[PDB]
Amino acid sequence: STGSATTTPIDSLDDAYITPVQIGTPAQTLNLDFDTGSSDLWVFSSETTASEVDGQTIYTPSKSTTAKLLSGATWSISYGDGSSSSGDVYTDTVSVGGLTVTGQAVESAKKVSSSFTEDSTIDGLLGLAFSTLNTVSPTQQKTFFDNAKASLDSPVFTADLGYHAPGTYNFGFIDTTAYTGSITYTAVSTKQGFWEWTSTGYAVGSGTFKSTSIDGIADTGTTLLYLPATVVSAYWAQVSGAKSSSSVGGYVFPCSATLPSFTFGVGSARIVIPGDYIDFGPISTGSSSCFGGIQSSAGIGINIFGDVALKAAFVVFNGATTPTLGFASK
Repeated sequence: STGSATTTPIDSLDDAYITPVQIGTPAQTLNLDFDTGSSDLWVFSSETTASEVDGQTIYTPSKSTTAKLLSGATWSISYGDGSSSSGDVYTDTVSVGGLTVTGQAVESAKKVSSSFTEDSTIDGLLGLAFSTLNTVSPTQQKTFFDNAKASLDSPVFTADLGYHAPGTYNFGFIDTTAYTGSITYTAVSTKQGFWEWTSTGYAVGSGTFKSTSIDGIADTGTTLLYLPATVVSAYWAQVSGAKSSSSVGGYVFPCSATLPSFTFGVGSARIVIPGDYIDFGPISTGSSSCFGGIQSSAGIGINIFGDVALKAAFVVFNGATTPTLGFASK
């Protein structure tokens, strides 16, 4: 089997991407944030604290003839930006782009943090990291991909995120028309439950390539590119007026600047992030100070190849017995 679904930026900055997901019988369609950095599929629901719901579409298990309470199961998750959610669990039929999993754990939110309440466009998250990170207790649950894997034509999914435009998540096949050149594959460590890999280096603009190992995660659920302070400083040093602002919470730059590209290495291959991808616009409405899309990972504890990086590539998440990651230009 295979599945194919369009993923759409939630706003003009590509702060996140939402993909329609069918849950239950009859189908209830919710727009979920596919997150290769976590492993829980959770939704706004009829059980979510009313004051914490603000425009989202909710899942109502009682209206689904295939929903079953997973008795005794609870979940609770916190993300790298400090947001969180928690609740109980149902199993139900979940379909993405034509690919159907029966008995998928659908984690129903009883509580969500303010950042989720404020994102009216995000009805929940669909985790695509390794199932070892799933937070359901006392019986850990599998991701949608993990449940689908054996039925897929090939045990893979691909992320093809657009810049200021829709893109595609495919399950079970590689669309050879969706990228240019070849896909370069690179080793993955699953030891921390992430799609963790080591980039071979970077370049800033037309600068020479610096060969250096950068361990980080491929995370569709993180907006920006978080890299070591040395790398990030080298990038922003090429932008007149750019500075790290503790009050704003990262590097800012004059909105009048033309940003240089940033290249990252995948083995001997190179992915180029155009400068425009690194512009996250005014820090506040009307400001001439703009927020940068490359930020330091110091104090996160891990480097994160988020959407800024991933949207510059066609990315293969290969869930074979020994997982790997593939990157192609597009």
